[PDB]
Amino acid sequence: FQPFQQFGRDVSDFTDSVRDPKTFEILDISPCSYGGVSVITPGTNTSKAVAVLYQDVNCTDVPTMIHVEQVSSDWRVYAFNSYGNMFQTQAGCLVGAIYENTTYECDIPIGAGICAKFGSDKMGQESIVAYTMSIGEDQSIAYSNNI
Amino acid sequence: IAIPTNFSISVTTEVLPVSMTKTSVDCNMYICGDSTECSNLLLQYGSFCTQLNRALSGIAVEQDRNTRDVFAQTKSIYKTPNIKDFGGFNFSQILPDPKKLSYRSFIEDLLYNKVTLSARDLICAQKFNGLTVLPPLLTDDMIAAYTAALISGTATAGYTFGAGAALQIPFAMQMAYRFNGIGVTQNVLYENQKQIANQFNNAISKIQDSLTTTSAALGKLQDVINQNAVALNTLVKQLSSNFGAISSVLNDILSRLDKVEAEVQIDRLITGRLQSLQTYVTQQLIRAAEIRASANLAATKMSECVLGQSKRVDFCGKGYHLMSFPQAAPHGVVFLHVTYVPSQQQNFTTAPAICHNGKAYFPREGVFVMNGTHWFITQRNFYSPQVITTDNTFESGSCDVVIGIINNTVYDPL
Amino acid sequence: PPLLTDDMIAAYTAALISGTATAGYTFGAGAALQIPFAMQMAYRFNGIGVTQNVLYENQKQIANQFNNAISKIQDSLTTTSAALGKLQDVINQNAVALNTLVKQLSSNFGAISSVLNDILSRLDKVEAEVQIDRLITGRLQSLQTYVTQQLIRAAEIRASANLAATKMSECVLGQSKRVDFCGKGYHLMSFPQAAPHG
Amino acid sequence: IAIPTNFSISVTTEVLPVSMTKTSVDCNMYICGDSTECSNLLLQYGSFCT
Ligand SMILES: *[C@@H]1O[C@H](CO)[C@@H](O)[C@H](O)[C@H]1NC(C)=O
Ligand SMILES: *[C@@H]1O[C@H](CO)[C@@H](O)[C@H](O)[C@H]1NC(C)=O
Ligand SMILES: *[C@@H]1O[C@H](CO)[C@@H](O)[C@H](O)[C@H]1NC(C)=O
Ligand SMILES: *[C@@H]1O[C@H](CO)[C@@H](O)[C@H](O)[C@H]1NC(C)=O
Ligand SMILES: *[C@@H]1O[C@H](CO)[C@@H](O)[C@H](O)[C@H]1NC(C)=O
Ligand SMILES: *[C@@H]1O[C@H](CO)[C@@H](O)[C@H](O)[C@H]1NC(C)=O
Ligand SMILES: *[C@@H]1O[C@H](CO)[C@@H](O)[C@H](O)[C@H]1NC(C)=O
Ligand SMILES: *[C@@H]1O[C@H](CO)[C@@H](O)[C@H](O)[C@H]1NC(C)=O
Ligand SMILES: *[C@@H]1O[C@H](CO)[C@@H](O)[C@H](O)[C@H]1NC(C)=O
Ligand SMILES: *[C@@H]1O[C@H](CO)[C@@H](O)[C@H](O)[C@H]1NC(C)=O
Repeated sequence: FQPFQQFGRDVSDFTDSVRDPKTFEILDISPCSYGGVSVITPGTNTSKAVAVLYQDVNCTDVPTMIHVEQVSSDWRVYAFNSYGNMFQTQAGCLVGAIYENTTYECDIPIGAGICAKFGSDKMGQESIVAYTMSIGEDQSIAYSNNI
Repeated sequence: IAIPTNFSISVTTEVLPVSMTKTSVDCNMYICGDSTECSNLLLQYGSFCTQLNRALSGIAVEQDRNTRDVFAQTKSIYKTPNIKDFGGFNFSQILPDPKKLSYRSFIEDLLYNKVTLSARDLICAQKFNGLTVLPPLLTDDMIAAYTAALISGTATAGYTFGAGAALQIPFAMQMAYRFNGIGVTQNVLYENQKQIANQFNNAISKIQDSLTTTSAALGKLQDVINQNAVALNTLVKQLSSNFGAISSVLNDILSRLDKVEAEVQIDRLITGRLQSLQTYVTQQLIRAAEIRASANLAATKMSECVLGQSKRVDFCGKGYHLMSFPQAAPHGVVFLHVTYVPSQQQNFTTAPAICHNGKAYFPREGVFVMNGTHWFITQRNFYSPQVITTDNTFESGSCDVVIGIINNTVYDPL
Repeated sequence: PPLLTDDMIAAYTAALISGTATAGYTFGAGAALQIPFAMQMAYRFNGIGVTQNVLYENQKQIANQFNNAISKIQDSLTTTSAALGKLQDVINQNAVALNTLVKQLSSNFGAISSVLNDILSRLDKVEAEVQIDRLITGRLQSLQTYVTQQLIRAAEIRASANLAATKMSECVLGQSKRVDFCGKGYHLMSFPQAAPHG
Repeated sequence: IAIPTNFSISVTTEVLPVSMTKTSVDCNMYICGDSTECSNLLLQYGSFCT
């Protein structure tokens, strides 16, 4: 800052920094809930089970950007890797859904070639799974000069 | 009359946008900066923001629908053959390489970095005010796989795999069928196959020089990227407007005035920011309509020129259309149209009909052309003179009244 | 003013007409190739499906019927004044939209007057603000509505111009086999004529 | 079956618009005019006119 600067503004004209009046140090201000959060569900008539997708953050520091120390009690199970359900995607990560290797037809689009659906053939009958969508199947037609 | 005696093979390249970027907005972060006494005032305005969210969600769904409609045409991907012995035609430049570092062909690699998708950065200012960008559903690897399955499958199975099952056919016989579909016989192919292959191989290679050194050939596809960035940058700068209030910051108003005098100046900021959001949604809808029209044109071009041979004049290329090759591009598609154009010409004297011994004779699929000594018959698109027989002509009527008829004999094989 | 004056558009149409007749349709796909007009018409008749026999035996009848079918357009255009309404409403809409925008300046928008001079000469600087902001917002809204309607009309005209461009590309310098794309019966040839804004 | 024995040649006229008139506007003389007291006030509304 300048020697007489007291607060710093942004291009959209809001304070993102301030100088503490007692101890002359600089502090940053950011919104305490910024960034998108998406909830993936089947129908409410179907059994209630949701998955939470964080948009553009890594998922080794979800509790940093969600402030788990003051969030509600039922939100802590969607911000930790106690169960094997937190896996990282290209469009963020999914909490509450298990990954599958077999490709299917897309049901609930998520992004970056990853979809979701209710139920599985693995036992799991109420948990929702996440998979990579399929674009068809291999055919491998053969070429010859006189056929 | 003028009839060509030679021809050349050219490759034409055009681009057209297919989809644009998907965006999302949050009113409770844009209109108010985490002010619990601004959310209550915003709540008494109705369901404008649900309308904006539904409009933006519809645009985002339509953007994925466009790229699903354009590229997904076969629903059965074909494995790329390791050999490229297609009768002398080199398909290595438009097909993905074996043991490839990047999962796409060389031409779409060369045009991927030709366009650019991209500390007081504007991205953090957009993120702090609820402006986010959603990734597309189909990644570029699947689009490259779709284009590769179209290419390997157009070359090794003809155009018939787009209407029914795939039929195996040699490449040269397909070339003869397409040449016959132009109007010229399947004679200039088999007698000049090496010339056709050698001219096609460097007509393909000239696209590398036409795309690498020369710029501004993908400006239509760069403007789509630029417009979203300009519209998002001009929206975050409207937050620094008074709109008739004492300040552009809600914290300056709320800390300096009591609660009763606060609404009369908060309302002006709320109305101005709502008007800015209305405007942004309006040009987003209009641009989405234009992109939808362009994507429909790209889809019908994909259907009619890659999966078949089109007889419509100047729909895919300049001259007589033979085939097309699709190439993946960021937010668009690139078409490589192979056409047939005649090059040289030579003057000739022609006649409408020939009266042999009182009966007129008219040609079929050709014209009457003499070379200086006697008369022949030849096709219009290539100078291939043939002797006039009774099979090349048909008797019809009398020769007493035909404008410009001449006297000549007709060969009888008996 | 437009960049292309009407003389240059007329020159473009004349260069299309002289070149469609003396060189066939092949001038647009490659170089121009010379061909007599009777042989070109016989080739087009063969492209319809009828053999190239009914032309050479009836050429005078074809010419005589073409020459007065063309001349009937003189009576079809000179008397009737409803064929170019699609070309006249485009002219009318811009004039109506420009005239209705200049008449919005005579509205109060909740202020004491529609004139800035009446407000500024009767009120001090502190309370002229709240009554000039209403006029500013009303005039800004009046401009924004006009811009949005102009954008929508521009999209419509762009679609119509794309249709005109593909019709010119497929029917003037080519013969189209699509049903009812150019005419009613079996298409033989087309001739473009320049028009104001169309 | 029915087969024609004669034919006629017709000329069809169809019209369609290509372009409209180009227009331009100036905010500073539409919203205010020559009043400099409200030019500064229009300056506080942002970049709508751009
Ligand atoms: C203000 O007073 C506090 C209390 O002792 C002290 O810690 C701080 O250093 C002071 N700041 C000054 C003198 O700038
Ligand atoms: C849930 O779905 C079942 C099966 O269609 C239906 O019978 C039931 O009525 C639904 N529940 C409600 C509350 O409508
Ligand atoms: C997320 O993790 C990846 C790999 O661990 C790293 O490359 C990237 O920089 C990380 N992003 C952030 C925002 O920390
Ligand atoms: C699924 O794929 C992953 C990654 O390729 C692999 O580690 C795993 O063994 C596979 N099978 C199962 C059942 O997860
Ligand atoms: C036709 O043009 C090609 C390319 O210039 C040339 O190689 C060939 O010899 C030409 N044909 C004749 C008959 O001259
Ligand atoms: C095809 O083009 C590549 C490009 O370098 C070349 O190496 C190759 O020899 C050409 N021919 C074949 C049959 O691959
Ligand atoms: C054909 O004749 C025209 C004039 O009648 C002439 O301009 C043209 O050059 C001639 N073509 C050739 C190939 O000599
Ligand atoms: C015309 O063709 C005939 C038959 O091929 C040939 O004998 C004659 O020399 C040719 N004349 C010219 C001028 O090319
Ligand atoms: C063709 O021959 C007939 C008689 O054999 C003659 O009357 C007629 O004039 C000739 N036509 C031409 C064009 O020389
Ligand atoms: C066909 O119609 C034209 C125009 O009415 C007429 O002149 C001609 O005689 C008709 N043909 C026959 C065979 O009647």
